[PDB]
Amino acid sequence: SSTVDELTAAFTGGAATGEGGLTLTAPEIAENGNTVPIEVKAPGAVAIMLLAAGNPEPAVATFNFGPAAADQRAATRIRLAQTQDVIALAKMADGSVVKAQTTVKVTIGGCGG
Amino acid sequence: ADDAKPRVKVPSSAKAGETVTVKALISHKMESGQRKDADGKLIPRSIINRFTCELNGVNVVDVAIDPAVSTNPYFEFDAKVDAAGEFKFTWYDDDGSVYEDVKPIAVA
Repeated sequence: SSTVDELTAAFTGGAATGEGGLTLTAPEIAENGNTVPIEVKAPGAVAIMLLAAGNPEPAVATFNFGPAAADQRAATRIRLAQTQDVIALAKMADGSVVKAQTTVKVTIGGCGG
Repeated sequence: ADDAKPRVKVPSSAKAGETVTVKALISHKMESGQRKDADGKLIPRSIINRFTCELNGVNVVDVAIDPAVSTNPYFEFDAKVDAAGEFKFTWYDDDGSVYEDVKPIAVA
């Protein structure tokens, strides 16, 4: 029913996310929610999706790794409207999915005035 | 959009089969759709919604981008350089613009 759940379910194709096989790296405290550095890695993933559970529109990015990628690491900077959980979901070539989740405290809210 | 200037940092050569780190940035407001004007009305979204990096025509990464990616979107990822040729970087704007950058890579 929630948007995170709906997005999560579309990604998993109905399977439950496992754990292990993923690293989600985010600051404990993000001073500036307009620009929060995030790194994800998931050896062997065909894709990693990033969700921000407390944002008005939770979807952040989907990283689709192609054949020319040396490994399944991606780093970017994101907006967080407020203190919240950031979720990474990685899907393997066999279609199994793994989840990592972490709390990011935010001082300055992102997403715009 | 105007002044969407790509900046890519990547070695100009590598040993055959070696990993290189790619850093790809472009200047863009990424108007989120959540910002309010002086009157409290929402300012409509207009972002880069997709970024691709190809090495010698084969995909390195393809990123579906949403409004929570920051202003001046930044992507860092790792490419396996098996042979010489070029990286091609493409950013797709909500407004219909397509931004491109091309970077040569040698094998030494």
